Amino acid sequence: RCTTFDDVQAPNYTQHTSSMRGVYYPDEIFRSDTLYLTQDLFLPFYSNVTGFHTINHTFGNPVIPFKDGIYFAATEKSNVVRGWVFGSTMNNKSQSVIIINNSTNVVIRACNFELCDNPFFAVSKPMGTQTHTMIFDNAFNCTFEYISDAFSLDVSEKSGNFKHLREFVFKNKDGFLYVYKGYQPIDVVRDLPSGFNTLKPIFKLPLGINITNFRAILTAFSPIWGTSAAAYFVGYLKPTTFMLKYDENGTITDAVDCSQNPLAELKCSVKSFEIDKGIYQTSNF
Amino acid sequence: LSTDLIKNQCVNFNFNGLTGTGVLTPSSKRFQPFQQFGRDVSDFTDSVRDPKTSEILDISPCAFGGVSVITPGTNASSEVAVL
Ligand SMILES: *[C@@H]1O[C@H](CO)[C@@H](O[C@@H]2O[C@H](CO)[C@@H](O[C@@H]3O[C@H](CO)[C@@H](O)[C@H](O)[C@@H]3O)[C@H](O)[C@H]2NC(C)=O)[C@H](O)[C@H]1NC(C)=O
Ligand SMILES: *[C@@H]1O[C@H](CO)[C@@H](O)[C@H](O)[C@H]1NC(C)=O
Ligand SMILES: *[C@@H]1O[C@H](CO)[C@@H](O)[C@H](O)[C@H]1NC(C)=O
Repeated sequence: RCTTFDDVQAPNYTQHTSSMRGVYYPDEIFRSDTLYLTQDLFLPFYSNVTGFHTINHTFGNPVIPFKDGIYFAATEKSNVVRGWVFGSTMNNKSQSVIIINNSTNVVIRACNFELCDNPFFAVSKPMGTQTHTMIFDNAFNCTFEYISDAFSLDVSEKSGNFKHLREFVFKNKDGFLYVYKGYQPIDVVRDLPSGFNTLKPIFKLPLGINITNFRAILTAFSPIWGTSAAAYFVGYLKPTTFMLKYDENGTITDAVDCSQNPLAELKCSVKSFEIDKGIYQTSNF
Repeated sequence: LSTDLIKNQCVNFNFNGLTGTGVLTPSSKRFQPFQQFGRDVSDFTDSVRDPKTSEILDISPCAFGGVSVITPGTNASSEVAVL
């Protein structure tokens, strides 16, 4: 059952800042009391962050390119962002993997899904529970299946601040999709604020499929459709050089771009966060 | 599978993909639930987490060094001491 909406406002492409987010544990290896260089895909500091706002008549989830691996953030109080479809053609012509939370399970499923052009959950706004699972019409040649443990999720619409900030990073390398997770509590109206939180690896899924595009699976709140205030933020990664900082408890405590200015790139070379006066040599031009 | 424990002897361990030699000993390093093994300031895999018991162990180098012979001379004695 594929149901598209009636009066969706055109997308905003409203841009925001990336100030100090995008940090994740790059590996599974313990270090302590140290600095450590990496060459990997990262969000650069203070970058254009496309905020897709779901407001009263605005239901933003177009076909969004995965191109290099993406950064995702979700500003949540009522759990509108519940799933994603990943793939290339976004039809039943190519293999698409869908990873959702259906308020019972974390469900991972990779098939040739007949994609509905408008994926959503419909939730009865006066009743407060999920009504519809309008995701896919058909599914065949299912390559991977996963359904998590049963758990009871908060579905109904809330009011006030965005309390829940869930940050996700998806990374296709060696036929896998590296899945990164992180959470902090927030309280804000709009415009994803500054902060610093290391994201954690949760899944390294052997999918082996061509994923170039994606689309988020949102949650319509219906009194067909209606929306509530939620926003989710688009970030691309870029192969950068960062330097981490491990404490005595093995926590990533500080990160530094080697690319935003000649200042911090010098800090990558000298390998300290503080440098006294003087002139110092870095690489060629 | 012979997943035993030989502490305080130079052995040639093999974990789930982690090979090498050395003397094994218990560690007290603060891991995470997703840590598997740790490295020092160098690039050696220093600590290790048991695939069987999830015990944090650190790996020490076996034994090495140089030898220096101490003699008082030939015309007086012939006994020596080592270092
Ligand atoms: C690494 O992490 C550990 C644990 O998070 C830190 O040790 C903790 O230090 C605090 C304060 O220094 C200790 O709290 C104290 O507990 C006693 C007894 O409950 C209480 O009476 C005091 O008022 C205070 O709250 C805590 O027990 C201690 N935990 C452990 C396991 O040692 C450590 O400081 C961290 N180190 C670094 C470099 O981050
Ligand atoms: C993107 O970020 C730059 C700063 O790097 C800023 O000058 C520019 O206005 C931003 N673009 C939009 C559309 O906001
Ligand atoms: C042995 O040689 C040392 C010098 O190497 C000399 O001082 C000593 O007198 C010698 N002793 C004898 C018994 O020749």
